[PDB]
Amino acid sequence: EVQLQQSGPELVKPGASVKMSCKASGYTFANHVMHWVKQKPGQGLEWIGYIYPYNDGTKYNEKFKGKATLTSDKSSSTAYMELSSLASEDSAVYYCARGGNPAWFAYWGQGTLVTVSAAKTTAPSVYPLAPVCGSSVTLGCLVKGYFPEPVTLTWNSGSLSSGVHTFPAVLQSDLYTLSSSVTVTSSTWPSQSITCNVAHPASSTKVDKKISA
Amino acid sequence: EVQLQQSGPELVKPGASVKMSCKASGYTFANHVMHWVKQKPGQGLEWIGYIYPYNDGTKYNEKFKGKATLTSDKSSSTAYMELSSLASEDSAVYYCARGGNPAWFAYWGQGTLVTVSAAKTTAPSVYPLAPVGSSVTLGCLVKGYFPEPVTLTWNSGSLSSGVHTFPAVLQSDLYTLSSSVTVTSSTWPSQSITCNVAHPASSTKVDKKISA
Amino acid sequence: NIMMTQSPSSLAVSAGEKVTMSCKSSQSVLYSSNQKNYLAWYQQKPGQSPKLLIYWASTRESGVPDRFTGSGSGTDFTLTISSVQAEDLAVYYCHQYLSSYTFGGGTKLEIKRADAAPTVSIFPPSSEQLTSGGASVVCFLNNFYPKDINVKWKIDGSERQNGVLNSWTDQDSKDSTYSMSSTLTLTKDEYERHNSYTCEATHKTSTSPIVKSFNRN
Amino acid sequence: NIMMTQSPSSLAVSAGEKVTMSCKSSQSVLYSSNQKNYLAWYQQKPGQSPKLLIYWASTRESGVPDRFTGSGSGTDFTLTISSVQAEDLAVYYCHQYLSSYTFGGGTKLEIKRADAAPTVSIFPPSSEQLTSGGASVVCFLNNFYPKDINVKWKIDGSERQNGVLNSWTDQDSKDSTYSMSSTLTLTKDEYERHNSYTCEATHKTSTSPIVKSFNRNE
RNA sequence: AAUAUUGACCUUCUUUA
RNA sequence: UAAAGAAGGUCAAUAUUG
Repeated sequence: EVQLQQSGPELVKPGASVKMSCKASGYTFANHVMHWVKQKPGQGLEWIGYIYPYNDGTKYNEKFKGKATLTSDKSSSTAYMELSSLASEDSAVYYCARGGNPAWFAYWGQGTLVTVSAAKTTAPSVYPLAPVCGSSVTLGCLVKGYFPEPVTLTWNSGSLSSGVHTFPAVLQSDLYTLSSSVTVTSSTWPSQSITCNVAHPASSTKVDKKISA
Repeated sequence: EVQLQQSGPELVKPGASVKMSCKASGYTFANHVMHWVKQKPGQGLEWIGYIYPYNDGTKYNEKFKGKATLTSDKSSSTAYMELSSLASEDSAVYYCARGGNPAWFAYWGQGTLVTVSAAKTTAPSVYPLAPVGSSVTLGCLVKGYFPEPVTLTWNSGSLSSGVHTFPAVLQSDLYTLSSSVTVTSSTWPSQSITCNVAHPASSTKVDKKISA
Repeated sequence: NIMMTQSPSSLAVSAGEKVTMSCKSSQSVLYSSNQKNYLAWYQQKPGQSPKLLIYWASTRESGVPDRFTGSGSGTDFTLTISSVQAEDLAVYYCHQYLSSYTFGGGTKLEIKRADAAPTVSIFPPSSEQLTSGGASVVCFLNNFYPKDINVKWKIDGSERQNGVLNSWTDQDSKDSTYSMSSTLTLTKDEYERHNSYTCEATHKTSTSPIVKSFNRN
Repeated sequence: NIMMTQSPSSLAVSAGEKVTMSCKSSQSVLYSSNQKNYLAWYQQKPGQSPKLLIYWASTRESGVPDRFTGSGSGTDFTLTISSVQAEDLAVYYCHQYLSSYTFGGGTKLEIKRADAAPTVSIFPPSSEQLTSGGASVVCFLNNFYPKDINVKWKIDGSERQNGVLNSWTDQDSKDSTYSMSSTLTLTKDEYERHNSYTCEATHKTSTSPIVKSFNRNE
């Protein structure tokens, strides 16, 4: 029942600031501490600080003092994390974690990816993949040329979760490219509608490309 | 003009309790902390605990947790310490000392001697010691009393120079003390020299004039 | 304020066998008041957030399987998995919460599995991309083991090295196998100037390469 | 929670010379925030309460003479006295107040001084004690140096060893000399059965013994 | 109920401007 | 008056238990 829903991704220009949120539910907001954890790409975890919503009391990591500012809003039971004067080393994923007072981490959020770059947004181009012209068939969905990360992909709105392979995004020519595959039985295609759902929140893009013969 | 005046000595029966007071003056009693310290006869010092008179908070030494209780009275600027279930090891001098919050010891009281014993009290027997040129010595003998301490002064403190008070000596389950004072042959027998003794445990005080 | 050290960085075992990982703290994390070890273990699967496994060194959090078990006290601690499942592929961090909050380096767990041949499939450019002026040929290689694999593109029998984009996945949560995607991107003009397109795969499970091609027609 | 240890339990110097004492703590008493050493020195003269001398290891409290100076940092500290006065006779404790409150063992200071001959005085019993039935002969020996002295009572030339009570003082705060009192207690009956009473003291300042006597009704 | 802990408020102390 | 640190008290909560 305890859930922590964090805001979506954000692209920030160097030197600017940003403010993210963590909405709590399933417990007494003021009775527990809300931590914040950083994780650079391909690296480990790191503690930043925490807030006590009852009095809005702060406790920061020495290295993040002046970089991060924590606040809370009991009316919406939401905690906020503001980061100032962002730089290259600030690009990372940021989690919100509940504890006690203070206790240990016990519930995490999905995270919020942050990209610090001067480059501007670019929406992808989705393309369907079908065989040319056995007992199984494999279809694909190409997501080419977008910035920044991330991008979501779901086959048949999520009803198709077995036999799917989503490949990590690769950077090339200053743009990201992604791909995905799904395998089904020969009897399931083309006798059933198979469609690719793609969403690029930065560009507010949402496409649904059906795989045709 | 910070001054700490403690209460008089006490003779306590084993197993009983005792409470002493430390009256403060010359500063804001509430703003500063009042420590208490123990000093066994012939040994060093030992910290017991302290109290914050403003809100009456206390912090105790682990060794004196169930032995001491610290209270205060802001209306009279008086600190109190109570000892419970006294044994022989609790016989010692107990000081009160002021600091800050908590800071360090800055002012000390004169001390309170506590004697734990079931032996009855015995008041002393004072005797003037008179002689049989240019310099004469007179003495005063405090014989056979219990327990300690005893107070001895010459002419109610008016005579302080050239005085030798000797430590008490235990013998036959009783204490004995003596004191000497040297003056000029022109100051005695013309000018009166008197010995003043006091024994708190027996509630006695005597004035023995040194007569020729 | 207390430094954690996890060793080894990487570990590989077969599915269904035991594993043990170590966490060493510089100072002791045993608190004298409650006589508890302020140590916790967390799991992080690929693409997910951390998850609490164990706290107080040995107490297992509710909802966690019985395969995980914590042990140790003072400065040496151990996380054990009685039987490793394919889903257990993740990185595990040890955490102390007695003096501030510090994390360990993490330990990656790999699952050993039998050999598996890749399944290759090729896809010509889509009419959508063609009308836009581009042509991308995608080549999927799914569910193979071990991970060492080499792909080669050929146009009309001639090897091509430029304009290729490859991406690899981690071990699957159910199969513990690997997959790979390879895409070759050309212009619509050059794409229509050739007839044959080929995927050449090199894997340990076959001495000759796995080939998959299609001809414009 | 931090243990203090003073090296010189007892030490003696001549009047007018400098002195140095050490205090060693188990852990460091230097706080990093304010960069201060939580160490203090206290003096306790014979028969009095402690008195604050130095705090913050080197800061001298107001009203204390300039002869005392504190020094050190971390775990090794030293208290120095430029010129020893007769009043400086006392015991000195070092104190830590960073982690709880702990004291040192203390250091006793003795004052070396030139020789001094004893001044002896004898006192017959008082009419008060006599009416009660007792007789005590007191013998005062004041302001002598060194401290080594032996006193013996004689009745009509015969040495008596029982029923004697002796008490000694510490070095004087002005003279740095010693004093002693000797009391011989008998009953009035036995007291009136002899004529001469004498206390005889042996000291380094005289080759022959110091004699002081009185005769009953002479 | 007891111990311990985090934060806020209040009084006060300490090191500095 | 302002900054930092410390002691106690009250309040909300968390942890260890009985």
